[PDB]
Amino acid sequence: QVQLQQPGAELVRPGSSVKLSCRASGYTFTSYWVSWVQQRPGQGLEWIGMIHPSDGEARLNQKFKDKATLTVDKSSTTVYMQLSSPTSEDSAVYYCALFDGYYPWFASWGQGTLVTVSAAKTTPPSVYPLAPGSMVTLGCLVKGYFPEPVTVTWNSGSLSSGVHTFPAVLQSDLYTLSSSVTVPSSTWPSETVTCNVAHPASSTKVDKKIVPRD
Amino acid sequence: QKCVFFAEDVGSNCG
Amino acid sequence: DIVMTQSPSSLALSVGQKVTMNCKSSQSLLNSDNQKNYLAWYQQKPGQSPKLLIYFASTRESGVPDRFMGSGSGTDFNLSISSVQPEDLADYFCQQHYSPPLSFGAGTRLELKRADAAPTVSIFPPSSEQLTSGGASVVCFLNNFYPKDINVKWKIDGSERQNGVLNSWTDQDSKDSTYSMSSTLTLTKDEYERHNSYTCEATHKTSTSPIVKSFNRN
Ligand SMILES: [Cl-]
Ligand code: NA
Repeated sequence: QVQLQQPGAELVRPGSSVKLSCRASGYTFTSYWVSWVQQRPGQGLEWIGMIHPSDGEARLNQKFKDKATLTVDKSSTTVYMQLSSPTSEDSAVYYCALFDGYYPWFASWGQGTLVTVSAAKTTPPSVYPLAPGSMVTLGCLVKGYFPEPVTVTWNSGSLSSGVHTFPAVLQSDLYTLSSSVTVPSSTWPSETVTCNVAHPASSTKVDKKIVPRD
Repeated sequence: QKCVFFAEDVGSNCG
Repeated sequence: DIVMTQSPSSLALSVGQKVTMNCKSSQSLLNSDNQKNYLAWYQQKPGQSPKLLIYFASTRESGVPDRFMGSGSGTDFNLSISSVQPEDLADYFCQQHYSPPLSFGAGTRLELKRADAAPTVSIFPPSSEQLTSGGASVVCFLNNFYPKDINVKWKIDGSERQNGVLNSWTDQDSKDSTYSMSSTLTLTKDEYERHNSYTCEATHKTSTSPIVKSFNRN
């Protein structure tokens, strides 16, 4: 069967060009076009362009004419797309796809490469406890970390229900995330509630106790 | 083949 | 370029129901030569890449169940499912394969229907640990609500605030089919201490009035 191998993720610094890879197998590489497709987070699909590995001819969507550059390496049956002067607007999943023979619809896709645009370095998170002003809700604010991911647990997993860990938001090159836990009123503040945050990239693992506030 | 089975291959030399 | 407009943007349904999606093109996709309409449909599950369902408007790709049904002609097209299964809960996109550049619609999302659930709203002041760093993040959680249509507004000492607010959503829960949302208003310590009253408001279907949670720095 046809295969299109893409890396899961790629980190790129703003203004610094990145070269995305898509290795093709399972068909004659030199006979068919390979397309690139952009998917902004929450947005739809947008066709960037395609390249033919026969001689490396490329046809681009004019909207990306000055944005993307397509290249081939026939020795490793790999196609590449490069992004010039990338900003945070270029943070998206980039798919390579293959037409259904010579029919211009996509029968084969790669897994997609999540491109994160950021000039930040491996930064550890600052973990803040959120104590509220008959179910009581608590939270931990995991602010200013890089990169994804982080792991949040409550009392080491004993509290799996009532836990909401939310998707991170990228604000200033850094990620911020929050987690909530809802428990009976009889359990807090009478008992101990702790959020356990792990940032593997930094090799950090912090525990923050939620103490009441006078 | 390069000339894909579009109904109209606009902006190409496939005509 | 050919512009593709899908609708609706989301559909709440029950397992077993029939469903219909619409996709309109800014020009005809009908080729007179072969009297075929050049439209494709894709399914994308969360975290997965797209999967081809239909091409030529009504032809299924091999291995696609026949409960998926493509119809339409010219500039108006539909994708229907005779009996929506749980694994069909996904995004669906249409694409014109008539002429380059290839263009898609913004998509339609299918999601599981259930009974209304009131959001549990909670408001948290800035931690001392953060204030020390001169930052002030006021957090508001709205958890386990349905449907997803909701309006949240921040108020500082009465007047509404929009700037400095970042929101985050969860997907429909895999257990109770609810949604949850996070809203964070980030100020400077200086700014935080200029006001006393901080409010988190939510307008939802389960309530004829706004859900108001607030705190006073006093
Ligand atoms: Cl091969
Ligand atoms: Na292609």
